[PDB]
Amino acid sequence: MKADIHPTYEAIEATCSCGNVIKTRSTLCKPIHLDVCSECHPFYTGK
Amino acid sequence: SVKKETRLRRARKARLKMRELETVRLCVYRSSQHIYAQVIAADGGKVLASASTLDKDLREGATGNIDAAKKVGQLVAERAKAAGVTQVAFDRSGFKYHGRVKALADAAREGGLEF
Amino acid sequence: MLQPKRTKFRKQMTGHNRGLAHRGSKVSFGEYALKATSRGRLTARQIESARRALTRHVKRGGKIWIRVFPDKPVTKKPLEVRMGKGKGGVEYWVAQIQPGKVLYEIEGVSEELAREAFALAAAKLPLATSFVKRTVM
Amino acid sequence: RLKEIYRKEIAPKLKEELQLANVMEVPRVTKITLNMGLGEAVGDKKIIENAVADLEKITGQKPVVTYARKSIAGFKIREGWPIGVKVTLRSDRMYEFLDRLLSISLPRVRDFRGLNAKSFDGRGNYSMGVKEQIIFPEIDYDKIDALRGLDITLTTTARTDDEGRALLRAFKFPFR
Amino acid sequence: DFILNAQVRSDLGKGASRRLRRNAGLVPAVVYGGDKEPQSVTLELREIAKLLENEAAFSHVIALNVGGAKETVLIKALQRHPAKGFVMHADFLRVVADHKLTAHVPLHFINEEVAVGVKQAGGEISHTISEVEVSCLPKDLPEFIEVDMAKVELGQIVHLSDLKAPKGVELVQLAHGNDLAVANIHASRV
Amino acid sequence: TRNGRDSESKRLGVKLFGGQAVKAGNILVRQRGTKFHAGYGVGLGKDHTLFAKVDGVVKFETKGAFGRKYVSIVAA
RNA sequence: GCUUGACGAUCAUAGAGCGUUGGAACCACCUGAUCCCUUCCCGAACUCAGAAGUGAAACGACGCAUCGCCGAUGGUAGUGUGGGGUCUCCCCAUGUGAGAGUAGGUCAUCGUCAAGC
RNA sequence: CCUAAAGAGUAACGGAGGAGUACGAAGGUGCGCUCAGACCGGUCGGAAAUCGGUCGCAGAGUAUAAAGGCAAAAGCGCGC
Ligand SMILES: [Mg+2]
Ligand SMILES: [Mg+2]
Ligand SMILES: [Mg+2]
Ligand SMILES: [Mg+2]
Ligand SMILES: [Mg+2]
Ligand SMILES: [Mg+2]
Ligand SMILES: [Mg+2]
Ligand SMILES: [Mg+2]
Ligand SMILES: [Mg+2]
Ligand SMILES: [Mg+2]
Ligand SMILES: [Mg+2]
Ligand SMILES: [Mg+2]
Ligand SMILES: [Mg+2]
Ligand SMILES: [Mg+2]
Ligand SMILES: [Mg+2]
Ligand SMILES: [Mg+2]
Ligand SMILES: [Mg+2]
Ligand SMILES: [Mg+2]
Ligand SMILES: [Zn+2]
Repeated sequence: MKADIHPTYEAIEATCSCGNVIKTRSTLCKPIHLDVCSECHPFYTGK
Repeated sequence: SVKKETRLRRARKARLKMRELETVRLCVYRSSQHIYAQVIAADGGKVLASASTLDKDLREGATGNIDAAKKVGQLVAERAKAAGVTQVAFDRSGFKYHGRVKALADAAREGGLEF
Repeated sequence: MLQPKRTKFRKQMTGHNRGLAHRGSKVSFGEYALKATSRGRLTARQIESARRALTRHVKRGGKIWIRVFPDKPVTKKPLEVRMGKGKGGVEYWVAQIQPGKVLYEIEGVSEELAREAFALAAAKLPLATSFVKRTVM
Repeated sequence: RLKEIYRKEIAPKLKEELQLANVMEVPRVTKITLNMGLGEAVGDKKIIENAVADLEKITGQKPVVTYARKSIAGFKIREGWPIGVKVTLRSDRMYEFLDRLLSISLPRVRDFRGLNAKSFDGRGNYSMGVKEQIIFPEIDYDKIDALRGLDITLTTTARTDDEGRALLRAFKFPFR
Repeated sequence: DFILNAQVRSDLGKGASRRLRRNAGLVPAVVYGGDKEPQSVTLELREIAKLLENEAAFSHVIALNVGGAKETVLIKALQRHPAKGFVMHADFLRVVADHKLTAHVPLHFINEEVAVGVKQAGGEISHTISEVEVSCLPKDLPEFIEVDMAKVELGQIVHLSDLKAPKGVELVQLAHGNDLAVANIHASRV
Repeated sequence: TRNGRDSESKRLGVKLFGGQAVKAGNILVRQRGTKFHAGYGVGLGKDHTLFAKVDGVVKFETKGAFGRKYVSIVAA
């Protein structure tokens, strides 16, 4: 895993506008706000 | 598969060069669990001496690391002179001369037989 | 007439015509055939002349094959030209014929109609021919 | 992220669902190559330095630019000029990227109720063509440039398309 | 019927064979097969050429009488003069009751006149092949294979799979995944 | 005519045949490419010339994979 | 002698294809990337530290001629020497003798060393 | 290259093509790797760009004509 050429890879903060919060690594360093997530979409459920 | 047959194709040039030169070869086989060393006479046919981790004096549990290879390298040097052979050529058998193979060669140099 | 669409080389050496035709001596497609019994060479104008004289006599059904192809170019030196100064230009195309080669084949007609029609064709060819029938071996 | 779930329920349930006698022949996702063919920048070639950075942000792993294998001058190219950029992901980096593209942003583009299941090859490798790259986080709409159709490809230890689909039937994939 | 007389031949080579054909009216021949050492024989030219006029001369078993010894034999191959057309050589395959022999068998086209493609459509009949290669035990080797063209229309192709062979007879070429065409009906030339 | 050209011949081929006695430095084959390959006791020049490095006799053997033709020197 | 590894002999009668089977050891897949070493990115490959799991894949062993590959006997073609003809081509005496095809074979045979009985 | 007659050589105002250069790396060495093409799936290209998989065995390549060669590749890349 070659170093000193790749950026920081932190875990950030993923928060949805529907109230869903998931922890997953990314390259943002700041909390984000999701207008839509997996648990607030019809197509997965099938409406 | 592909891993082994790429290694055998990688080792061809050195082996044919040593048969052109008509010399004594030290061939090394490395596996994930053990390591092997042989002294093939001059033309691939006869084996003069050999040593490995499978002999009933090194089956202790750690046979796939560096210091395991250093023990067998010192051992093959002892058996080589018992057969009255020196001035050999090192065959890495397609493996990289970096790790367990490299430590094997150094013990042979320390053991007395000169490349 | 008949000639290759294109060739690797424009000219050829004269060569020699020896041996018998062990290959091409069977009736492979039709029921009756015209077979050469002497050696010579057909000039692709005798092949076309003998084909038209052969298909005209049938005029009602029947399938006809040609087993000879003229693929050998021959040169000719023009009149009032000395010897040398390079090889001549190609004038016509010819096919080498050895004894025992099948020239034409036909099926779908009676034995007598084929025998009459191959007689007309053989009168346009500069070599001896014969009439044969298809056999298993 | 997603490794913790694979060998807990996906691995044993597919062991029995496909009637696989041994353990290891269960289908498994091997690698993800993202890549994108920059058909443009042939006479311009001044977007490669930003495209590599654009693909940098959504991965966290440095990409490699590709070159022209042959000439075919009809497209005004020959060998030597860069045409494309690729990224390879394995082990934890590929899974932790997958969930972000599985459903953190994938439903968040415009449309579609899912992904078609007929775009498989004869062995079970799945590739998705995407018409846009603003889908992903880590890039804001203002600073982006002329948009590019970034691609996605999945490579699995599947012997056939249905086994690949069955493994992709799990992981909550938008299929139909 | 199918009986030949032959004598043992002990002089071999190009010169000896040419003197047989030129000065004695004989034909060199060979019998091999079964489980025996091959044997070289010689036989009359006017005797072999008389039997060859029979239609079932190659799909029939023949009683070969060499000296006084009688053995059962099938005609395998036949060398002919390329120009004059007479037989120069022939080789003979020994026949064993339980062993598959591979032979050429002629075809027979029946009721060609009542063909649907002929009377109504006015099309010609063309025989692409006139013999087929079979393989079977000697006890069920047919003298011919019969193919009918009653239910054949214009433009229709007859293949090897279409025709049916007697019981215990196999078509060789069909086994190798190659059903070459046998006959067809096509439009008139003019 | 526009054809009357040709180059001078090069006198290639086998110089010493199988069984002949050889000395070190003797030229055995003159070649374009390697129709024959250098066996034991035989060297190769930059124009693929085969020459004898030791004394003995020529052997000529077709062995190995690739069906190559080898020229070697053996002790009489 | 039976099984597995390493190195050779010989280069398809030894290859390919299809099927059955091998984990006690050996080998292979396998776990992780801290430490040597690495990716024109990726522990994919190379490398290191291993002992949870499997023989799935790979490899080996064993069966089958469908393909591939070998391949007679006899005849034919050509041909050195001497002599003839109807001499662009052939024939005779003597010596030599293919290629193709046919009957039919082939799922190899060995050597050195080290580990399990 | 053929003529040129299976060692070498061999003529014609015989049949066909090239040369009068290039390269400080296109040389040396160590290490590492295999092409063309086909098919399937995949965003603007769609027959052909980059990509993933299977087959493929040299039908690619070789600075430049043709012939003879090329797996220890003589083909391709990198450090010194
Ligand atoms: Mg190399
Ligand atoms: Mg002349
Ligand atoms: Mg011929
Ligand atoms: Mg003679
Ligand atoms: Mg000239
Ligand atoms: Mg000359
Ligand atoms: Mg010359
Ligand atoms: Mg040198
Ligand atoms: Mg013979
Ligand atoms: Mg032969
Ligand atoms: Mg053959
Ligand atoms: Mg010569
Ligand atoms: Mg000569
Ligand atoms: Mg002169
Ligand atoms: Mg000039
Ligand atoms: Mg070069
Ligand atoms: Mg060439
Ligand atoms: Mg190699
Ligand atoms: Zn939500």
